[PDB]
Amino acid sequence: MSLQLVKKFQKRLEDIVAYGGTRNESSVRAAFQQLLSDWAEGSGLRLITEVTQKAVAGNNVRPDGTLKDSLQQSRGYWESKDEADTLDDEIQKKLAKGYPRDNIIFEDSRLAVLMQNGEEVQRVDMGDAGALAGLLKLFFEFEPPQVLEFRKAVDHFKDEMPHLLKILREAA
Amino acid sequence: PAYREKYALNLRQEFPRIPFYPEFGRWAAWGRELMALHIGFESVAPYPLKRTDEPPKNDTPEALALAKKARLKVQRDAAKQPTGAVELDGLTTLAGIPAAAWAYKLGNRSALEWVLERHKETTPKDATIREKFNTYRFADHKERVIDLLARVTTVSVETVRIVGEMPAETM
Ligand SMILES: [Ca+2]
Repeated sequence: MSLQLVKKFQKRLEDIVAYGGTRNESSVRAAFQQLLSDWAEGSGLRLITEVTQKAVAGNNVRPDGTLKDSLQQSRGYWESKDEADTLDDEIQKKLAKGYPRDNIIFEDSRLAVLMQNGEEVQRVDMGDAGALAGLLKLFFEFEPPQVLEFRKAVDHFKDEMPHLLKILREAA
Repeated sequence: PAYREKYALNLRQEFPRIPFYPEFGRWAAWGRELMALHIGFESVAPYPLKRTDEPPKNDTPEALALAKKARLKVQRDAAKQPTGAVELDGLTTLAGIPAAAWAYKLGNRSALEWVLERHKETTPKDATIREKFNTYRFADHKERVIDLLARVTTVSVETVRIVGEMPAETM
């Protein structure tokens, strides 16, 4: 993942605008769609594209792609724009319509913004492989606080098993 | 009005020469009223305008932000004639402007359309000012504009009336 996959995306973005003669989002999205999809396959998640979600307002909204788990539970989202728009301006309108913000990569072909827990965690340039590979690591690993607390309780056992084994040995 | 119409091509190429109109008393009176309204437009009685307010689309922090952005547009009908309402921002909308108030045309724009235009959030052409010294948000000037639009509505309707009381012929 990381370098290998991101560098293939950089070449694919170039092949799309070269063999297609279009820098339109609807055509250039395939590059980041396949980055997010192939990274997910390795992390036990899948990027399912165009999945309609409902907002608090009741407005149905369809992000470009959602990161679904094995139990059909959304864990992250993605929206691509073209290079011919202001990413920051499209961001307020998107979230105003009722877009999710728990874990969303808003991305134009040149800049990528990760918004986690409602705040912009990182803003990288897609030209820098290592930088993008860093942001995508945080996106694919962001976990809800439920699993964050379970993981912490597993660590508690690693220092509680000795104390527990004493009782069982005393009983044996 | 008639002086402006008859000697129009003259006014366009020279300094405006003044006729010796018969009365004088009536003319200098009309001009004492006109100058009062125009100079002290910040003190004239606010015309009663009905302010109606609508809530943001959702409760997203961004909706409010996008709805506090200035629109300042004259709501017009399909005949492109003012319906007497102005969508100030996405939330506040003032209404009840008389049709006659759209006729104090100072230039190609009416007095009211001038107030609206010069209070819109326009990006500075200079880069340095756009980056560092661009701190005008209509939100901070909304209440002052609601007042000015009302005062200027009175200036407009009063001027149109005084100009209509003037004779229909030029010496
Ligand atoms: Ca899109």
